[PDB]
Amino acid sequence: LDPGLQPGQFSAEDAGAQLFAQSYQSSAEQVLFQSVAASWAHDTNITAENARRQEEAALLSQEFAEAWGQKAKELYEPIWQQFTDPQLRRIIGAVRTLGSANLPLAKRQQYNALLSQMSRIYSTAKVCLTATCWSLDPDLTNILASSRSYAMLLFAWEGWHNAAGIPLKPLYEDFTALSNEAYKQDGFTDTGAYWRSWYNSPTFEDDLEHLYQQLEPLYLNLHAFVRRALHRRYGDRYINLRGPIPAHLLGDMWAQSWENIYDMVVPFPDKPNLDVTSTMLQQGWQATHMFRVAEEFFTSLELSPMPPEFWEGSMLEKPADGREVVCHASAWDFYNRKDFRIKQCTRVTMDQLSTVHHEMGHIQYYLQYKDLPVSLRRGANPGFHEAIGDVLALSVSTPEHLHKIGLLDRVTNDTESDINYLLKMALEKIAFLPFGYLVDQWRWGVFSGRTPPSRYNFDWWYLRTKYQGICPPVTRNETHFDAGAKFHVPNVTPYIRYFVSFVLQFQFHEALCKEAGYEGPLHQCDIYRSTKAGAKLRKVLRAGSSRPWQEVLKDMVGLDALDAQPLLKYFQLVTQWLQEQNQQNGEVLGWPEYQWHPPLPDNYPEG
Ligand SMILES: *[C@@H]1O[C@H](CO[C@@H]2O[C@@H](C)[C@@H](O)[C@@H](O)[C@@H]2O)[C@@H](O[C@@H]2O[C@H](CO)[C@@H](O[C@@H]3O[C@H](CO)[C@@H](O)[C@H](O)[C@@H]3O)[C@H](O)[C@H]2NC(C)=O)[C@H](O)[C@H]1NC(C)=O
Ligand SMILES: *[C@@H]1O[C@H](CO)[C@@H](O[C@@H]2O[C@H](CO)[C@@H](O)[C@H](O)[C@H]2NC(C)=O)[C@H](O)[C@H]1NC(C)=O
Ligand SMILES: *[C@@H]1O[C@H](CO[C@@H]2O[C@@H](C)[C@@H](O)[C@@H](O)[C@@H]2O)[C@@H](O)[C@H](O)[C@H]1NC(C)=O
Ligand SMILES: [Cl-]
Ligand SMILES: [Zn+2]
Repeated sequence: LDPGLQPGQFSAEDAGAQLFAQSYQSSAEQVLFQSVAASWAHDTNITAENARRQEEAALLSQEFAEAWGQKAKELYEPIWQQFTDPQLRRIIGAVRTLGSANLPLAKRQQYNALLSQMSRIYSTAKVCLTATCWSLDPDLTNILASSRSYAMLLFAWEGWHNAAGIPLKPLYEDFTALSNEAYKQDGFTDTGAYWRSWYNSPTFEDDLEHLYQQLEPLYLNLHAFVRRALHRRYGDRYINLRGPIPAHLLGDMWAQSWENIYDMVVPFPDKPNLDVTSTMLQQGWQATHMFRVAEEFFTSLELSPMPPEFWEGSMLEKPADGREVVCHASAWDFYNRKDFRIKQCTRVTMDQLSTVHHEMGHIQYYLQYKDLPVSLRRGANPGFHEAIGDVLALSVSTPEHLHKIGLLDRVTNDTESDINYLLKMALEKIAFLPFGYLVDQWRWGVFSGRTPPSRYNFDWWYLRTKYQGICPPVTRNETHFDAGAKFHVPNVTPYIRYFVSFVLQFQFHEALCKEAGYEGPLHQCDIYRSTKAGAKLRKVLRAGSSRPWQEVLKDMVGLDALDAQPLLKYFQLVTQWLQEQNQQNGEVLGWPEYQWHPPLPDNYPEG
């Protein structure tokens, strides 16, 4: 480690800690910067040489983290939590958790290579037929969204899960062991315990479970209604009205968001078409327009535009020069207070317009907290960070807002139109809840050792069936590693943040709508051009992780905890309607034929 980046001496106390943090701050931006830059260079241009560079950057960050980490424990370990500066306790607390820097050098290098190899396998996996092969984004994504051929959907789903998952398994095993080894030396029972610790809530798992109990009935009713809609198309051979839904028929590779099957489930087809995808295509929207339209929503609230550096640096379309890139949409803080970028393989659809807003929310958080100490440039918790963009997208998706921006010609305010909208939103927001909840239940079990490698897939499918009421459309065994075919697993990104976000965003939406002086039904609120709403959101964004999330939440919404009531209020009309409709249709809620799997198509896969 360069002498300029090494820690000096400091008194064994608060006053020494404060100069220690400022000295860290000075060195850390360079170290954070070089790490992020090397990761950017790799993820926008996946090559062996860019991986080597990213690994060397990662070693340097570990060197840095070890030096500054061990210094913190030399001086403070027996006394550190009693500092009177709460921001400084947070800075120190982060600094003294070494993580992968606890590993001896040989194991660090092993750990870094595993992350690099897992990333490459996920983002370069292909399904081949012929010499021609399909990538996840856009080819397989488009098949899952637009094919209504059972066999074609099956080919794409099976191909992807087999291509990505199978080779990932042995690496994921080794990564899990090393990660646990690392975090155990910080005093955590396992890596999952460290990940949950970010919410600073001793009742976190019980609180999540209590939220899910309130939300599950909404999901079961949506599920049953959608299952009926699918049965009407695919027939009795491939849909069991008392069984789990085949996991490939819901519009999405992970069955995590169901908005692509909206045309099959829309209650009142004769009302205005609320999926504006076909209008975006007819009007010739491109990625550029989508990012500018999203930006202009943020500036309408008197939040910040995207700086020149964002526009010059960002990757907003998949490269047409054939390069391998990480297509999974992401938002980048380079930790130099100037460079902020999005990397998205943007496609021209309504849900991608929502995703643009999501990623731009991350960026806005970065812009607003850029002058805080680098350890406090985080969301109040990770769920806050995931919620910001989704909150704006809630306003954007309203038929009134879509009309304002030229995407929906007809205006209507009737009960049928409200049901259509709320159903469309339920396919996006309610359908996700079980998946948002289950992914880290799986991963927490892997980290704790409750789920060894011998049960990776068995336990994944247990949770997929238990929560989502889906089944794999072909047989799986423990050679398959279906968890690994979801980005966040091989890319080691925690998932419970998204469950938290999906509840939180309705709390935020309710609070901002009220601050805006809106007095109508919550699901028709649009905060566009509300400078008052913008000011309230800005307070949250400027806090970063400087204060406990419970206090930030309380200032924003009047409550110091996650609460499902705003979400339930938003959806109330369609919750009631789906319940009535399922009862009238004689549906079974749930999937009591839990063992059921669909048969193979007659000629699969030669067709
Ligand atoms: C779509 O239509 C709804 C329903 O409007 C109501 O019912 C219709 C059939 C007609 O009879 C309307 O005349 C009637 O308002 C609109 O929702 C309603 O919005 C109004 C105006 O913001 C709300 O009234 C306010 O209520 C608060 C107290 O909650 C008062 O302090 C205010 O002074 C004001 O009177 C009304 O509560 C609300 N009703 C419901 C059931 O939510 C909605 O605004 C409209 N949407 C659009 C986009 O036009
Ligand atoms: C993709 O990454 C490779 C490196 O792995 C880049 O190729 C290098 O380009 C730089 C100029 O920026 C030269 O100094 C090197 O001689 C090149 N190395 C090799 C091995 O060819 C390439 O420029 C990157 N592509 C893009 C579009 O940025
Ligand atoms: C796991 O499954 C692998 C391939 O899938 C199988 O092939 C299709 C045609 C059906 O037979 C389906 O039921 C199977 O899933 C096998 O190559 C492999 O032997 C199995 N793995 C182990 C460890 O036994
Ligand atoms: Cl998280
Ligand atoms: Zn995100």
